[PDB]
Order: sequence, then C-alpha cells, then structure tokens
Amino acid sequence: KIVNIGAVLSTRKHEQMFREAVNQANKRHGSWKIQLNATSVTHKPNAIQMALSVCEDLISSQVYAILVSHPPTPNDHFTPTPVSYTAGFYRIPVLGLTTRMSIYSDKSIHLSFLRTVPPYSHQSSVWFEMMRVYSWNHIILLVSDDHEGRAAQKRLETLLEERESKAEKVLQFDPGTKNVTALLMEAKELEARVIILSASEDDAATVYRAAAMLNMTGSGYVWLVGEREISGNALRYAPDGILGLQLINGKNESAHISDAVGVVAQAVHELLEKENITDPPRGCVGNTNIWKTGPLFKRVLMSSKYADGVTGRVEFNEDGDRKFANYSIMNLQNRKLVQVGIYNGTHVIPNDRKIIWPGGETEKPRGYQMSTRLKIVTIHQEPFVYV
Amino acid sequence: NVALVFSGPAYAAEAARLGPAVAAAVRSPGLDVRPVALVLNGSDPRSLVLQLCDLLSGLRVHGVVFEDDSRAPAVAPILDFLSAQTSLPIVAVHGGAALVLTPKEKGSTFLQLGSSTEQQLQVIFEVLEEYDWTSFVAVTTRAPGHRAFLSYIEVLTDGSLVGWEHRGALTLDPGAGEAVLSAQLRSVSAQIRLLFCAREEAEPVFRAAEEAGLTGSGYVWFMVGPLPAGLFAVRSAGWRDDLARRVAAGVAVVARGAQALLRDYGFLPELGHDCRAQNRTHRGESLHRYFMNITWDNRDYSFNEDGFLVNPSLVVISLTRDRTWEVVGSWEQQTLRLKYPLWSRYGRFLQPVDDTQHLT
Amino acid sequence: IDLLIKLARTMNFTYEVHLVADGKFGTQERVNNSNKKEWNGMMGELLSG
Repeated sequence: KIVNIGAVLSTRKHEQMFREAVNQANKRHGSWKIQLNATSVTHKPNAIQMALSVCEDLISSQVYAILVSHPPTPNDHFTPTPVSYTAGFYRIPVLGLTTRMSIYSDKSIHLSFLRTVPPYSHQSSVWFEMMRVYSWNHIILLVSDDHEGRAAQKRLETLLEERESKAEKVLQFDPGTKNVTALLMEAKELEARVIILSASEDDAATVYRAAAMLNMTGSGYVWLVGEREISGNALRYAPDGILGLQLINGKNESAHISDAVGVVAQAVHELLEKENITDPPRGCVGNTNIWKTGPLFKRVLMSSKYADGVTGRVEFNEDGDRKFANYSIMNLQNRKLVQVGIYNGTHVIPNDRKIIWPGGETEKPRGYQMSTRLKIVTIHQEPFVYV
Repeated sequence: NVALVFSGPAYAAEAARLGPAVAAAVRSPGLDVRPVALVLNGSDPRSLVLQLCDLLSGLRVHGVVFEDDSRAPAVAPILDFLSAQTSLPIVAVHGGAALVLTPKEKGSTFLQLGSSTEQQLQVIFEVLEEYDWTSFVAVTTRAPGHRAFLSYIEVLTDGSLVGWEHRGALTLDPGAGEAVLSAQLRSVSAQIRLLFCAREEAEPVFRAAEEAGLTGSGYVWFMVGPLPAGLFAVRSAGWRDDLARRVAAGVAVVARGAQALLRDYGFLPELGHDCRAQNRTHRGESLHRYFMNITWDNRDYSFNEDGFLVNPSLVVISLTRDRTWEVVGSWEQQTLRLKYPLWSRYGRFLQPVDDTQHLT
Repeated sequence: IDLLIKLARTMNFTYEVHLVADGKFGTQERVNNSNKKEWNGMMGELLSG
C-alpha cells in the first residue's frame, strides 16, 4: 500500500521541508507504489508525556522506523531514551542522529539504535594516530569517573596496546569534584607533558584553573582535548595551546534529514523479495506478537551503503554508527579557533598557519624529562646487603 | 501502604483474595499495609503508563511489586523507565521482570530477585567436581553479554589442586543449517557441554543437536537461561514459595526497607505519588544507599548497590523420564546438599558411550 | 651496595635507598575477587611505581 515512516523532530518548522523531501520519492528505485508520508509530531516538552503521544500516534499510523533529533534545549539525554524503550518493545528498527553518547551503543537495553553521528567514544581513536605523526610515545590521561569516562578509556588502552603497550598513569575523579588538586600533585611527576582530558562540559573550568595555579600550562607542555571541553563555558579560562577537536557536519539537522530518507527509501525497495513481507502490527490498543521480519529489517539497514549525501560514505559498523567522519582538527591561537588541518579517517595535515604550542613556543615541545633521582629497593641478605 | 499490580487472566479472579490474607502476615510498628489488586491485562503500555500514576495519585502508595505469567522479559526496561524518574522503589517477585538487566540507570531503585549469569555460573562447577566431571566444553552463540560468560570460566580451573581441561566453540548460527551445525559441532574435546542462549533461540539448536544425535543419556547439557534426556538448569528456586509467600515476601522487604530511613528521623515520602502534578524531578537522594541488609525468615536477601541480589538461594533442576523438571541439588550459603545419593559413576545422570569399553 | 655506588658514578645519576615494605621477594598470587592476579613484595613495587 503506502510506506509511511515515523519521525520526531524538535520544531514544527523543521518538519516543513521533511514532507517535501519524502515527496520526491518518484525519482528513486522502483517507484511502483511507494507513497512516503511524514507521520511526524513535534517532541513533547517533557519526556514523561512524550510516550503518551507515540503509542496512539506513531504506532497507530503503521510506521516502520523513527528518526529522533536532539532537542533545542541542552537536555541531559532525556529525549532519546523513551523512543528506544517504546520502539524496542515492538522490536521496530529505529535510527537517530545528534546522539553523541556511549550509552546508546550497547544492545543490553537499547537493542535497536542506529545513530548516523559518531560518538564521543570513537573520538579517542583519532588521538592514537594524531600523536603518531607528531612523534609522541608516553602519555598520561585525566579521565572523569563515570559511564562516559570509562567508555573511552577501555578503547584507548586497546588501541595503544599494540603500539606503545600501556599508557603511563590513568587518573580518575568523581564527576562533581570541587577544589581537588590532590591528583594533580603527581601530574608533574611522570615526565609526560601530554596531558589528555575527557572531562564534562563544566569540569574543564575546574581543571584548567587548577593547572593554572601550578603553572602546568607553561612552556614545554602539550594538551589533547575532546570536543566537550571546547564548546560552551569550557572555552573560557583555557590553555593557550590546546589541540582540541570539533565536528563538521554536526549541529546541522537538515544534513542528515535527506541522508536518512535516502537510506530508508533504498532499504524499502530491497525488502521486496519472495520471503515474508508482513507489516508491523497496527495500533497499540492490543498487541503482543512481534512481526518476524522486524529484526530482518534492521539487518537490511545494516547492509545499506548509501553513496550519496555526505561524500557518499553512509556506512555502519557492526553497531549503528557513522563511519569516516571528519573532525577538522582545531586549535587555540590567542583566543581564536584557528584550524590547522583536517582528518578524514587517515590523518594528513594541510598545515594552514603555524602551530603555537602552550607557552608561545614556536617549535613543538617533546614531552619527556628523564629524572636523575631514583628510588632503589633492597632486602636483607647476609653476604650481599647487611643491615 | 504497599501497592500490588497483577497482569494476566490467570491471576484476574485470584488477585482479590490475597489482600486481607497478607495484611496480617507481616506486622511492623509505624507502618500500614493496604494491598490492591489490578485486573488489567495487555502487553501494550497503555494501562502500564496511565493506571499506575492514577493509583499513585489515588492512594499515595509507596512500593510496587509486579508479576507476570509469560516469560518475556521485554517489560523490565519500561519499569526501569518509570523507576528512575518517579524515585519509587520497585521490587519484582517473578515473571517477566525476573531476568537481570544491567547496567541499571543512575538514580533508579529497581530491585529484582535473581542472580546474574556469573553468580549462576559458579554454582555449576561444584556439581562438576562432586560427580567427578572435570572435562567440559563451553559452547554458546551471539548474546548481548556472552563475553563475560567466557571470562569467569577459567578463573576457577586456573587455580585449584586438581588439573582441569578446557575446550569450546565461539558462536553458532541456527540459520546456517542443522546438518552444517552438526559437522561444526564435531569440534569437541569432552563429554559435557555448557549451554547459554536465548529461550526462543534454544529450540532450533536442540533439533540440530537431535540431528547431531548427542541428545541421549550419553551426553549432558547445562542450561543457564525436543528436550534431550538428562538436562540440567538453574532457576534460583523460582518454582518454590508457592504464590502466597511470594507476595508476602515482596511486601516484607519494602516494609523492612521503608524502616531503614524512618529510624533516623521521621520522613514521609510522597515524591513518587505524582507523575503529572509537578514539573521538577531534581529532588532525590540516597535512592540505593539503604536496602543493604534485608533479612527475613532465617535468610539473607542482601542487595548490591547496583541493584541485584547477592545472597540468593540457588538450586539445580534436572529432568525426569516423563519430561518434567525436578530439583535434585541445592545451594544454601555454601553448603551444597546433594539429594539422589551420588554413588559409583556412569550410572546416575550420565552413561558411557558404549558398555564394552566400561570394565571394573 | 658496593656495586650500586660504582654504577652511580659511571652513569651519573643519584640514588635514595629504602628497604622493602614487607620483606618478601616476589611471586604472583590471586586476588579474592575473580583471578585478577598481581605481584607482591620487592617484585611488585617496581611495577607499581
């Protein structure tokens, strides 16, 4: 009959072009009887009542996939979760965007969630090779102790295991620390100067101020910093030589709006085979059984190679994540985000401008200071070491 | 005030009589019990989201126990969804909300009367060495958390005075083919194999195993989560306690748990009594700091800070000739009582490959 | 300690001796929780830092 797919959007103004985009399905594969319809409603202001407007609105509309976008307000993952809980009960495949969290990447609770936006977890992968061409060997990392912090750490150690074995000394602290510089006393004790931070949006202010008190950001040091500690308040009171990152196609909902439809529309055509094509259950007044080819539909979405839109690299791994994303290496040059290169999966640096490392040093400071003081351990052996 | 929710037509007519029955079952000073019975049925989350808040707004209840007749664990996250937001301690006796779901959301008070895979795993190995069953093979398929299952196996065979032997496969696809799986199933190095897979996905493999022919008394399987003769599994005494004791136990823990914070000072929590009467949910603390020592009827029901039981009553369940499940052994605070007296070998719960290669 | 002084002059570093904590040599033993085994004594303090 008609292929109608659900979606939830931040503003009704964002739904105006969405209807137009799906109305161009004529110049697509097949175009026999496909009739795409928006079937979308603006998200509820409160996540408690939004589940009350999907059971009788989206499920009752015979939808197959739902696209979820970040709410305009800086909510703390309030919106993305209930949709997966609602959709996951019916096992209907659901794919979203602008979800930069590592909690949606596991199938223990979120069995079906395919985000076309790379997570913060994979951001630590670029640091492994970013310092490889800069000739850096030993590093230390200050990581916040929460679900997000540990997610990046387990990845980084595995990547670094085959190149430089272990890191030097991983440091952890509670997410709500305040005036705790105890873990910074050994910061100037491991002769590293490659401090890597993956804190929260607001914790970056506390650490940067703390390091300023011990002149830790002077000459000779380098910093590698994640995206979260550049945007927002974290930019204020920051070291003069950060090498933090950003995102190119992020924060642009319309960029993935067209890409999502193209993948879904192409997926609908491939579903047409000789096997079962049973539709999902209609309505939610009474429904217990789950359509069998629902899980199969997710696998079809997994094997979708969309060669259009963002340079034709809409590809997913064994989990639903964007691939070959570009982060566009940023920098800080006297209160200015001066881009000094790019990244596209393989690191080649178009060295625009010149790098000003912390302290104003023109040449890249190697982080290593071998110590001439050693601690030596001996035990009581009568002919060898008396006491 | 304790609220009870019941789903399923089997408990529809039977939900009413347990109200006054459990009212006097447990008596504690300073608290009152007002059980309620719900006849609503339906898997769809319409009554699951409207009626519960209406009961919260109606009777101002604290502590809800849910039970289900079906074995589908698909309803647990929905209860997890409400628990973290409304700050209401939820404990499930049995049913759909009986499988452990980890990790649990921060600021949630969902408690379940079951043990994790690793906790259930370690009780198997005592049976292995009790019946002189050192050899084993570990086989499993694609599971959301199967990696941790492999890790805990070697942490006991690595030590110990007895030298153990290890073997096992990695994954099996039911759609690959029953004959194809059997050919790949030949890569074994022991007589005993461990089973850990989903309930729906367990049916095809047994038929493939029957095609492989390793379903008689000459082989054994252990199930963690058509049925070959001589099959073992652990259910944590889910079939025990009848039904009346379960609700009595369910209301016992909340009555004891509510006293944990009342002893320090007089507090009347009505934060979870509403779902639409306030637009703020920031006020919440010590959600799971309490509920560390739950002791009742000469038994311990300690719950970890994560929100799972750590002092269970693990029992092993076997199969009879009439294809019925019965309890043979049991675990109680590391005592390991064994019924069906274990004497001789290859005569109880196992048989050799052939008689002509068995001589005394 | 007669040898240590000889090295400390040729390679030009500076030392600070201290005896071991408990007084053992070094081996690997299992922890109570699972088998995240670790070293002990004089052999373990080199890895710790």
